Amino acid sequence: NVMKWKTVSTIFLVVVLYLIIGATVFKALEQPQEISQRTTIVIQREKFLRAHPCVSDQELDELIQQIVAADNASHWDLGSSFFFAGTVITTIGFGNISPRTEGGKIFCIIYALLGIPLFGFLLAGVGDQLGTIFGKGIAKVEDTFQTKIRIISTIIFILFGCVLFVALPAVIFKHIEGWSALDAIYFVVITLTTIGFGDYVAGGSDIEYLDFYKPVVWFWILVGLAYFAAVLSMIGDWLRVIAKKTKEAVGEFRAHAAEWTAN
Amino acid sequence: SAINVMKWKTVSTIFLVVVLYLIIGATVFKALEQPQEISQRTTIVIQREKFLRAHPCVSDQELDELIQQIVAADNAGIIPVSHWDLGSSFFFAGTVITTIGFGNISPRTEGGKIFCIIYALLGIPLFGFLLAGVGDQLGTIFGKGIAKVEDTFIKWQTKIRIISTIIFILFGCVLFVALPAVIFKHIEGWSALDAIYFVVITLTTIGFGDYVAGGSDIEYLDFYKPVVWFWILVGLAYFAAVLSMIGDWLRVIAKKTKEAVGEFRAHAAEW
Ligand SMILES: CS(=O)(=O)Nc1ccc(C(=O)NCc2ccc(Cl)cc2Cl)cc1
Ligand SMILES: CS(=O)(=O)Nc1ccc(C(=O)NCc2ccc(Cl)cc2Cl)cc1
Ligand SMILES: CCCCCCCCCCCC
Ligand SMILES: CCCCCCCCCCCC
Ligand SMILES: CCCCCCCCCCCC
Ligand SMILES: CCCCCCCCCCCC
Ligand SMILES: CCCCCC
Ligand SMILES: [K+]
Ligand SMILES: [K+]
Ligand SMILES: [K+]
Ligand SMILES: [K+]
Ligand SMILES: [K+]
Repeated sequence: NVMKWKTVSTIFLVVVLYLIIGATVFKALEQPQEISQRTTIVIQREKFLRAHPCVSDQELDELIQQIVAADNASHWDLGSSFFFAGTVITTIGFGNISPRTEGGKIFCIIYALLGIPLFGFLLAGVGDQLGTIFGKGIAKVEDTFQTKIRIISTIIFILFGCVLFVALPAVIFKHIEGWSALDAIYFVVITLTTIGFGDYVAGGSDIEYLDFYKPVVWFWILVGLAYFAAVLSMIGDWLRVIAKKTKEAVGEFRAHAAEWTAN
Repeated sequence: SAINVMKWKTVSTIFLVVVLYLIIGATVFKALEQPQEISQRTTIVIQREKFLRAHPCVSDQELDELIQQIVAADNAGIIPVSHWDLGSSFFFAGTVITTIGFGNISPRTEGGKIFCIIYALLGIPLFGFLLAGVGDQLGTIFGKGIAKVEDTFIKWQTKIRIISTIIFILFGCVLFVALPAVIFKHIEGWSALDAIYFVVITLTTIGFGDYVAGGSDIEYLDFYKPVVWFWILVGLAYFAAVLSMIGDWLRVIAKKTKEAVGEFRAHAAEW
């Protein structure tokens, strides 16, 4: 009985609408500075040619072409290739380093298809464990005072969760990495959400520390990822609630509009 | 709590397995990428010397000054067309909510960054429902098709399940990897390997960004990008399943080899 109707259609449109709203807000937020920068870089070239007429346009385009090539590629060392494998199985894939060989690519393909499932188990376990650790913290002392206390518990969850997994590591990145108060939190979310643009990596900037920072960051990821995995899932539940509430509020409006128009 | 010990024992064992898996991976990439790295790290210095010595003009020490300005301008990919125009920003939000995050173009304003955080915090869960719905919808289209082809093989229960999964992977690779990779090769002027490498890096949601179905503004036929969206939307759902299956196989191989080691340890070849 094919009553199994396509509910996806509604969601699809909401997503399409969500992208349109996004695209516009990003255009309005980034296209301005793109222009200012697009002009300041033109002012920098002309400054270069004149301040150093010793290099001509024809010798400048060669320079700029060779550096875009050098762009294509200290790396792949003892530990760099180790984090590369980290961004593969985690799917964060910052991309600051990526294979350039046909073999590295193929191996990355296989290394990922087998790596991501495996890491999922680890992350799954780490989650359940961290989910029980809070199972030793939340319900026990939160019962000191049906769905009314649940809201304080969840607030306690996200609040500390942001402190341990977002606040503190952001503060540490701010000092150690030399990032903005915002840039740090930006990195945390872009990373722990697995987005991983790669615009900010917690290990670029050739080298400053040793032996007490990258291990913490790594295990930060191992646990932070599990934390957002839970967080994102709640936001998914929240949205599911809001959807049905808005579904019933719509039938609410219609009932009155109809019950009114009948007059 | 009697189970809390055993679950912790499995997590710890899996973590250690993960550590070893990273170690074997890093070693294989290092051994296969660092050579070309050093080959290029020396030829780029050869070019600098050819540049510095041919005209070590007063700015010879101010050279790295320039290279810092263009590398910084590189992150914005300056062309010494807008990358935040109507459509490009639309593709950006797509790279955000799908967590592909190619990163080639990312926000630079505090406002852009703060909205991007909120946008992902809300967008990721949202897109998850769509991808689920797409998964289910595509799953029932294979259920309608798997019934026709499993009854032609029922001419003669626990063994036909393998024939079904094979045809899945087969049509899966065909529609979602083979065809699109081909189109990427022709249009994007990519190699046979780069296209598949792209498809895998993209649909596994890793998204290095070294390759992008529109990263270059080349000429882009008027329906190219829409078709690619649909590819992404159904390609991601496909790999979600394939990845989910590979996990099962791992767990099968995992717990089957676990007993094989106890098997081994017990006998030890009669000793
Ligand atoms: C710039 S470099 O690539 O050439 N050098 C390296 C730089 C950093 C790291 C590293 O371990 N960073 C911590 C980390 C670990 C795993 C994951 Cl997924 C994400 C992060 Cl941020 C390794 C090599
Ligand atoms: C380099 S550019 O940014 O300045 N120009 C653009 C380049 C490409 C695209 C585009 O549509 N690519 C297909 C696509 C679509 C959605 C998703 Cl999630 C991923 C992908 Cl690969 C748009 C603008
Ligand atoms: C040009 C053909 C490249 C083939 C690489 C695909 C390897 C897939 C192996 C899957 C093992 C899990
Ligand atoms: C900040 C805006 C939060 C609301 C996001 C849109 C959720 C609407 C769901 C409607 C489901 C039909
Ligand atoms: C920001 C995304 C949309 C904001 C809320 C509007 C959604 C209304 C959907 C109506 C479905 C009944
Ligand atoms: C194949 C990559 C390395 C994993 C193979 C062996 C892992 C540990 C052996 C089993 C331990 C019980
Ligand atoms: C063409 C090879 C595809 C492999 C997907 C499992
Ligand atoms: K994931
Ligand atoms: K991801
Ligand atoms: K990613
Ligand atoms: K990424
Ligand atoms: K990236």
